[PDB]
Amino acid sequence: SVDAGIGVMGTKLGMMSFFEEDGTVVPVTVIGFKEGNIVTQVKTESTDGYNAVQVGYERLRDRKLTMPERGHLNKAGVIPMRHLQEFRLVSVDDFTPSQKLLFEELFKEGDMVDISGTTIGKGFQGGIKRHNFKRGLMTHGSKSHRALGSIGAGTTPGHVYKGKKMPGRMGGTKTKIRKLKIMKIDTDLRVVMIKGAVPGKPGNLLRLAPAKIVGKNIP
Amino acid sequence: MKHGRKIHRLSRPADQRRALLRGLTTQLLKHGRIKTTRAKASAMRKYVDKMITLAKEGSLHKRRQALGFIYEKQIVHALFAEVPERYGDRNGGYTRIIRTLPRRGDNAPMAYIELV
Amino acid sequence: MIQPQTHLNVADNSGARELMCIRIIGASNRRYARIGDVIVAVIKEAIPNTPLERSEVIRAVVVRTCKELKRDNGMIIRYDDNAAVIIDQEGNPKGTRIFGAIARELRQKFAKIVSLAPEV
Amino acid sequence: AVPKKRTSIYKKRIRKNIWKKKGYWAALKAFSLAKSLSTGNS
RNA sequence: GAAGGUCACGGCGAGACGAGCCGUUAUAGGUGUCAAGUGGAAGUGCAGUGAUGUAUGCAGCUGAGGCAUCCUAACAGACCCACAGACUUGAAC
RNA sequence: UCACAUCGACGGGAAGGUUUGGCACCUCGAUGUCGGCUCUUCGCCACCUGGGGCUGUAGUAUGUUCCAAGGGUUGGGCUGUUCGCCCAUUAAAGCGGUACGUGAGCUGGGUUCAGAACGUCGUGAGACAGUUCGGUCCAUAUCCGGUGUGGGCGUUAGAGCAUUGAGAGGACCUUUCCCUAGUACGAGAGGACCGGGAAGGACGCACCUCUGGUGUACCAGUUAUCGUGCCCACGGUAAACGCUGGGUAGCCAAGUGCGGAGCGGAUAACUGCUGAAAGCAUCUAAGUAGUAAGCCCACCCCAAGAUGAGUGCUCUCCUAU
RNA sequence: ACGGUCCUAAGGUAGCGAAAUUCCUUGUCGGGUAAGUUCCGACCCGCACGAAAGGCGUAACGAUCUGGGCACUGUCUCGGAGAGAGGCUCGGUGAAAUAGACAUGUCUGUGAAGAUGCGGACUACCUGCACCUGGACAGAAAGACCCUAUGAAGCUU
RNA sequence: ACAACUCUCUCUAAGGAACUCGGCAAAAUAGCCCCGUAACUUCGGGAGAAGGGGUGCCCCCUCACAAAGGGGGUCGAAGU
RNA sequence: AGGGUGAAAAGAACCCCCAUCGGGGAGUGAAAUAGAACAUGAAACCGUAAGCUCUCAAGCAGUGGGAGGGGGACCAGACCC
Repeated sequence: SVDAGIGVMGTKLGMMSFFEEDGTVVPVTVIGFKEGNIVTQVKTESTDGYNAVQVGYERLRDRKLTMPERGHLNKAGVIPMRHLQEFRLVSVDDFTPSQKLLFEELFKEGDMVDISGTTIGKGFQGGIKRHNFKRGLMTHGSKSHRALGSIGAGTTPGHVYKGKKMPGRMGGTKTKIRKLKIMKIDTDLRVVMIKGAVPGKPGNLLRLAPAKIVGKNIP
Repeated sequence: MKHGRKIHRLSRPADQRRALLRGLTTQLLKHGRIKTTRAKASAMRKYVDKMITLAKEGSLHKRRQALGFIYEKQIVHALFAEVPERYGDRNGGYTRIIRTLPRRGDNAPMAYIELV
Repeated sequence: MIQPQTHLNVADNSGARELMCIRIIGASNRRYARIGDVIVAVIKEAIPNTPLERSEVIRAVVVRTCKELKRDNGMIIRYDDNAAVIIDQEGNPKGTRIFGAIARELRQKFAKIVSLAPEV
Repeated sequence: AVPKKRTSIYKKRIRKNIWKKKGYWAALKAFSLAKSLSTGNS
């Protein structure tokens, strides 16, 4: 919950092979940005029950928004945007609304960033692919191949246990990949270069916020 | 799981898919308007448009390229002569999909395809 | 990618002609051993009059593999053969000569192997 | 494999009525198209 | 016909169906082009009795990817929904 | 030397319900018998991993036994086999319950049909938990139960956004190496405690830049024959690529990234401080400190159908419309 | 190998032998394999081989049984991708076995000793669709085992 | 339409029986010509034993070897 | 296995929907709430309409108590859902 800095919204833009003057070949994700990461609302212990900052992203023609959202953004005096996401912090002040978040100035390279985002959707999938089950024999006359085998025990339990692993919808869900190196911040292009992989195909939103180690948070 | 895979199957194998698209393309070219299903129509826009595009550069090579397709010599000779006059202006998109009432004996959705 | 029951050529002149792998050593519950790793092998054939007779369980270390090991450079390296060198116990091989070609990754743990190599 | 008892009544009504509601939805959609049929469409 | 919602219409890295999300004057397709794949077309010239080679030519054919452009289809339109919010106490201009 | 480090005779007393029994209480108008595969879960009487007391504990490595069930507990040869022995490993190769878990999930090698044979018993037909070869394993899920996913309604005027966290899950695993230090210890031989670095293993989460598999979409060669009037050049067929050789996107791993962290809390065995009852002693009766992969917060995902229906921001309340 | 003594019609000759015979038993020894309750050769303690219910050998032949090798591979490590036919959705037609009544939760306790229905707790809006089979001592065939009936029927002396 | 799952199929990096009651299933072999062919044997066999080499397309020597035989060229990763 | 329109075929001219089937008016008849699938027409089973009533529930479904609501063209401390 309580995040170790203010995060920043972002967009995935494929993978690059990034070299260095050693000759270490490094795999990297190009992360682009679209109008803003503008602060919208500030929540407090005073009125709202907790400390937090809401941050929009991605500009629109202001017909595609609804009256209520138009009001909520026009109260802050802000460009039309989707994707208001919160960041619950302990720190509260110096986040007054209509203030742009300089991704360039707020990270500073070699940081190890924690990126969330919704993953690739693999539909309704079987026990094997979903829960890393094994399959039965192929020959020696086995009419079982890919299946769950037995489910439960016998008359004693007399029913199927709750959260028994079964075929279901794998993918299309949020997963924080945490601790990831920032390789380069292109001043020119406004494009962050992060080591490794990141959830979803090119297009997805990403909640880009700093390392959340247990010497940083709340004992 | 069909992620970023774009191909109109038409319920068939590759035997018969190309056989369909070919014959439909021929008949459409001949008559100029046909009635078929939505899927059989909507899939057909890659091949009619490809062949009209092929009829722009009327050369020995391109006529054989097209003539492998149509399986009716005398339609493809109608093109090459016809096309560059009555499509010279138009830059792509030579095909309109009007859409009309399900087929009786299977509630199959239905459409018209014809040259624009 | 050498595993239990894999047949492995010998790259030195300790006498053994061909091996067969029967276990990986070091890092337990390992599926298979790639270049650098030590294995256990039975000798399946040898030249007649050498010390190392047939049908003896002995250690080897894998040096040629058909399954591209990778540098940090980005360069990858296949071979056309799966072949190991018959280690003695800790240090050197039994023979005082190694054949073929072998990688730099080997020289950290096996200094004496890349000493005797022809074309590293 | 096999049913233990019959559903008998009331439950079968509940099951059938949703199926008839499928019909209802189709009726709404077909009603909507009749207005589209009247005027324009180019 | 409120706000909004649901349909329809073009779709999707979303999806068994519903659901989700984007689009409805840059959403899909087409066209133009460019990464990329494959490997040097057809036609003609020349060489050889001929199988064949060879030049025109990183060609020709693809192009599920990116980018450009309204050429085509996003037309036509439908359905649902509003009493400023029962009732009791106590602080407050 | 000394019963009580470690064993413990003759004898005595318990629990457990995994073995072999005794009984014949449910089931003969049927509840499928072993072993294997798949997938569980739970118990502790703890194989290893955490933390201890004693030692006939110099150290290393033990023995013994207390706390602890969070995690883990290999790959083969032989046998139908569970069991067992053996080979190569390893931190270790724990033992049990769940109809000796699981056949409307699978298998049919064993065992309970008919054939046939060997030994044997039988005057004979036939027989023998003696042996041998051969011998048909059903099923479209009504309900509960589960994994997913909608719709309705509810939440007190109706909505669009943002979240709070009751609650609930996933994950907290282990290996050698290096420094400490050849230090402490030890005559030598050997060789630490404590803490800090190392590259792995298994395991999970995500991705396709690299390496590739596939890629009946695409490109290339080539057999047979048919069609395009003929040569040239294409097309069809050779199941649901004729056969090969390549392969973008997608999807995949053998490929790439990431993960396991806390000087946070209360404890278990244990070690204590102060301290009587009992002028002394005593970890306890008052009080209090250290102190575990165990327990609770923290990490990560879900989550107000949390009817206890929370909280915030914002929008809307005209009429036949 | 050599003798003594009893019984009997006579006491197994050749050959073969741990075998389709071997209980004890994975006999022991050697070969084959890193490791071999199966396999090959030898031993003989033949429970209980044996001379036409033949004995022992044998080239060939076997959809014969039983061991080992080479080649070969998704059999497996350890899965992955793709094509068809289904499955899924829409329209048309439209069955079945089953069924005391069904307003048909989990835990532990209870009871014809193994409960959706009885006791105490816990959990849980109402209702579809897709998938899965642990339970309803699920369905199927008045158990084919076991035993009973002064039942039936075959076959033997 | 292009979910799981089942079937009928196609391919698969490294390994190559580690599967399993058992190589069950799949794979591999394959036509023709030439060379070559062991133990044993009832002297008929074993035997297609095993194992090797050549095959496409074009052009040539021959008062008679069913694209022969032999010689020379040419294409493909690959010629039944 | 499969009988019962009516006393009498008087078995429905004509009109409307309409290719047929069948249907509604007309006409016949004591009756067509006797129309040929025709006489009396029970139950299961399938609906349509009205009164009340379920979406924090747990239930062999009743029973004793009975909140709130509804009646029957007949004024009840009565009676019924």
